[PDB]
Amino acid sequence: MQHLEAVRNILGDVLNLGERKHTLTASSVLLGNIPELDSMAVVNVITALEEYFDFSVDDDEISAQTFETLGSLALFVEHKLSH
Repeated sequence: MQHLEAVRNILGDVLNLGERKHTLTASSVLLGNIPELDSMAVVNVITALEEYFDFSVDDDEISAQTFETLGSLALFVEHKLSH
């Protein structure tokens, strides 16, 4: 993936992993693996994705299953800007 880097950078800022964002890969988990990935915190990272990639993820494709792994976010945003 391309965008996995900028996604983990975003979550490493918002959820404040700092360096821990940079030791996890695409096939690595976010929801459950990150202790900071919580209720208003998922809202916050979605908003941040919209900002940096200058797009909007559709409501009917944003799920808990979207934040399962870094590769999931990377794939979704790479489908958006391509389609």
